[PDB]
Amino acid sequence: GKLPPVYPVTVPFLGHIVQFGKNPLEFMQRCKRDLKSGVFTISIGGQRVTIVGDPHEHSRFFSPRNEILSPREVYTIMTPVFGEGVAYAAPYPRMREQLNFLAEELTIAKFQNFVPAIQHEVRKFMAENWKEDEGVINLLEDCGAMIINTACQCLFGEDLRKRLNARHFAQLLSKMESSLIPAAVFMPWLLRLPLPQSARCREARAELQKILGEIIVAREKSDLLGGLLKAVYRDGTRMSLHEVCGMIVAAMFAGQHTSTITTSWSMLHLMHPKNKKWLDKLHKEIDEFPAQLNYDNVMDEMPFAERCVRESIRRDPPLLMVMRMVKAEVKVGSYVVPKGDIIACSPLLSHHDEEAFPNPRLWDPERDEKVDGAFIGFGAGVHKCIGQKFALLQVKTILATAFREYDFQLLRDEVPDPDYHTMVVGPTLNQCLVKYTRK
Amino acid sequence: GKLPPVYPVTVPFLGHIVQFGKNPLEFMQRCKRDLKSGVFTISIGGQRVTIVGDPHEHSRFFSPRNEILSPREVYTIMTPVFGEGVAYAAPYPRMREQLNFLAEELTIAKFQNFVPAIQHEVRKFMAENWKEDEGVINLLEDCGAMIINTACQCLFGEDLRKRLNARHFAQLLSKMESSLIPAAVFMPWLLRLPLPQSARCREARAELQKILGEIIVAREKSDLLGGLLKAVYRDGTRMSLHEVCGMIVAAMFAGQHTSTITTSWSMLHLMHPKNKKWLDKLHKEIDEFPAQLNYDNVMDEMPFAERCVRESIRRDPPLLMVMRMVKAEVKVGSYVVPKGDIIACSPLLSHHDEEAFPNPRLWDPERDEKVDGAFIGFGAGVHKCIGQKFALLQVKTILATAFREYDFQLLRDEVPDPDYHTMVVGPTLNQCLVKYTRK
Ligand SMILES: Cc1ccc(Cl)cc1N1CCN(c2ccc(C(=O)N[C@H](Cc3c[nH]c4ccccc34)C(=O)Nc3ccncc3)c(F)c2)CC1
Ligand SMILES: Cc1ccc(Cl)cc1N1CCN(c2ccc(C(=O)N[C@H](Cc3c[nH]c4ccccc34)C(=O)Nc3ccncc3)c(F)c2)CC1
Ligand code: HEM
Ligand code: HEM
Repeated sequence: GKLPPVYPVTVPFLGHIVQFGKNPLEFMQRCKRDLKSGVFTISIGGQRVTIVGDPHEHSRFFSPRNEILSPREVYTIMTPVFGEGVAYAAPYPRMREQLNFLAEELTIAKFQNFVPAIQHEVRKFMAENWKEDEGVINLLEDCGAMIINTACQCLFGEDLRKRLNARHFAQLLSKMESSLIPAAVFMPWLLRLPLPQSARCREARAELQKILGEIIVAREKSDLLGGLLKAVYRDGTRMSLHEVCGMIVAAMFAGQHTSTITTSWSMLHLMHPKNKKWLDKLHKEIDEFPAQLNYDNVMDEMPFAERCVRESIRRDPPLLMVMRMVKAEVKVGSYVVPKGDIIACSPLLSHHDEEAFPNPRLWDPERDEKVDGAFIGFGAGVHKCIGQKFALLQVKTILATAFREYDFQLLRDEVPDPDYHTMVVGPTLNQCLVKYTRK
Repeated sequence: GKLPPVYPVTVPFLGHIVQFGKNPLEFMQRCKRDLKSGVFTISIGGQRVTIVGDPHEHSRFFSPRNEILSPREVYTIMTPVFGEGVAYAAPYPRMREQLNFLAEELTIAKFQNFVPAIQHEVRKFMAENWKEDEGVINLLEDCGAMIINTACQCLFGEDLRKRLNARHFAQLLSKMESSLIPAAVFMPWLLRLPLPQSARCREARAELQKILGEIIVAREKSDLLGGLLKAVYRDGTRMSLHEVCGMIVAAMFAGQHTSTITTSWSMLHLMHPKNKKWLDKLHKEIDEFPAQLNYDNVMDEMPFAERCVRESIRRDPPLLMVMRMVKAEVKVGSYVVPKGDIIACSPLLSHHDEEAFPNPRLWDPERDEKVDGAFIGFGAGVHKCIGQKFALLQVKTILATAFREYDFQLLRDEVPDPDYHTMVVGPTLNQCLVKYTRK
């Protein structure tokens, strides 16, 4: 029945956000140490944020359903991006069905042809941008382009890509991102006020929706769009085109940076001299494969590539925190978290806990969690990442294709520092220069 | 450049509405006479209402497009009934397309099978409610039920009627009507405020929309619904189900009372002793026909029934006024009507003008307008009634079927007085008792 200890209220407005941008790990470790507790509370903009910082308590955070811990209220910022009535802006039961419908479309049973479609786009991109025997590139910009290109080949039909290509898509998604006020998570009063950038992203989304309508009419005269319009709710009705447009935008938005960042970190580690052992170990795994790879190879026959990916996400999780609004009080350890808190779990913090991942700064693909449930890079339980399998697939295929055909050398002594200022954390951009060399 | 004369401002709030409910014709005639002008203005709730009361000026009222005289703003009351984004609540160009799409569905080319489907429902209703050799009924209640029953057979598919029958439909439409504040036409400030009855009609419409969704999914696994979902806008997109649900509700709403009232008046006149000449004349026309009538009979071979219907609408038009918001000043006669007026034309007033219809109180199906364009019972120009042909069809078929098989006697000396208190004016309810006699 104890309230968690409270790191007492600071004066600068949203001042803890500045600390989360500079040294989030060290900050949350200091709170843990100095309050002598794995569960503690900070105040951000008058909003109590209770951080669950002990991996043994993960199940208490990820288990409860929306009737008790709800993410809807924390992601009010995305409502102009995905649309009213879509995903988290929808009532709990319609929301639940919508997410499941998108998940049905990203199950491993749907990746027939994805590996080739991906390998083809990767090969295309390397042909168009990495022409020389040798050259310098920014790995992070380049993986980004590969991720959106590959996503579009796998997911969109030939007629859709003709009308709206991957470069126009990345732009829309990048423009929408830039309209967000990530700190408004702690300023719900602000989101009740008219914002002009909200209307602009609504107008942009309307134009995309008009394009998807024109295509459906044309088709009516199997890809992601076509799959979602086949969906039937339990009440026997279909998703509206509005709702479908919305879920497509959520799909793409989610993956743009996280998968980019994950591909990039994984490559940055593999190419580093200090990790020649793992690179040789990856080559022993993938040199076995035919040129034109297949679903079976990447999915079923790449366990060690998967580890390299996992540990990159372990060491440098792209989403630093996972958050809910407590709609009814919840037990955590010896504490009770009261109604109205934001309750948060931190993959960064739990991935750097010395008990769960001894020597946490060391990238080591052959480690395993010493605390069961501690790895939460793709979340857990009810709200577990539904794109995990696609993202792994994309990223593994890109790793194999790229490393089979080129070597890479980082143009700096140590692996990039993560840059924590951004919504999705990745390696610092101007530290990602890389020399490539065709084999 | 003259402003029309202004009937100067009265004090009781919305007090002229009370006069429009008791003696609208006499009131507008007094304004015309006493201001010595066919074009004059009254003030209702601070809103200037400029009435165009000379049939020679009809073209100046009905010709201009929405960029100049707009009905959207006057029918803000219907937005909870038909939905946001639907009909008049839609932007002028989408609105224009929507109305046309409904009109495409009610062209004479679509009435294959309508005459039988109608005659079958009429025969059914007479079998179930007029069983005796002789009995008493309220004609107005009974035509009402026939109009909605027939409409549903003609317009809805077998699978739709199974799931939502004509009695549940009439109820929904009657509940929605009863949520309206017809005087809020002159109280636009009121419609900007939350009204609880607005939410209730939105909830009821959602339930209808869910039903139409369930059916489309079932079908996907030719009637009005099916026709509208085939529609393609100029930009190559489809109407949403929301929009389609809305237009169906507008379709049905429009016809419930107007067609009922028109059938009822026409019968009330025909059955009256004073009009035996016209009844015999109708019989000479329809006794020629086979029992199971057809499209060709009613459409192509009933000119005199049509006249009887027209003159009933001439004498007692169901919609007393037609209205627009002046969005840019317009010339009318020697006057100019300024931006921001409601400009109105009155079928009642123009149908009772002695120059246009000499001896206007006399029902006489063999008269013709002495002023070209004076008959406006179904409007004119751009906003001409798009259900006119269906309504005539329904009403003619009901007249033939009913009069071939029964005689009728009104249980009172004179034809009913119209009751002007209602939104759609018809004959006074408790004056419509009628004795029927099977032939
Ligand atoms: C500073 C701080 C201190 C303490 C605490 Cl408890 C919290 C904070 N932050 C709260 C605000 N932050 C962020 C950071 C990143 C995001 C973010 O990129 N979202 C997008 C859009 C999105 C939000 N939901 C979703 C659910 C499904 C799909 C997309 C979204 C995103 O692609 N997500 C993402 C991607 C992939 N699979 C899951 C989620 C943010 F919405 C707030 C960081 C700091
Ligand atoms: C007292 C007064 C004095 C002076 C002046 Cl200028 C005006 C007024 N009135 C203004 C308010 N009144 C009314 C009377 C009746 C209606 C009415 O039943 N509408 C329904 C719903 C509706 C409105 N638009 C439509 C357009 C298309 C389809 C439906 C609607 C109606 O089925 N329509 C109707 C039926 C058939 N085909 C055309 C219109 C009203 F909406 C206000 C009368 C007095
Ligand atoms: C490396 C790539 C990705 C990472 C690291 C990642 C990480 C996560 C995490 C941590 C969560 C849990 C958040 C929480 O509990 O609040 C999550 C949820 C989610 N992710 Fe991702 N994600 C990735 C890619 C994707 C992709 C490609 C999609 C594409 C659709 C996606 C869609 C989602 C959705 C919908 C959820 C929420 C499910 C729900 O709330 O029911 N993610 N992701
Ligand atoms: C006796 C039956 C009917 C009468 C007397 C009648 C009368 C009228 C009148 C006078 C107008 C013109 C209003 C104006 O200019 O503002 C009109 C318009 C209209 N009526 Fe009717 N109507 C009847 C039946 C129907 C039916 C069955 C429908 C079914 C859909 C319908 C739909 C409409 C529509 C949509 C318009 C407006 C068109 C536009 O604004 O573009 N009406 N009607």
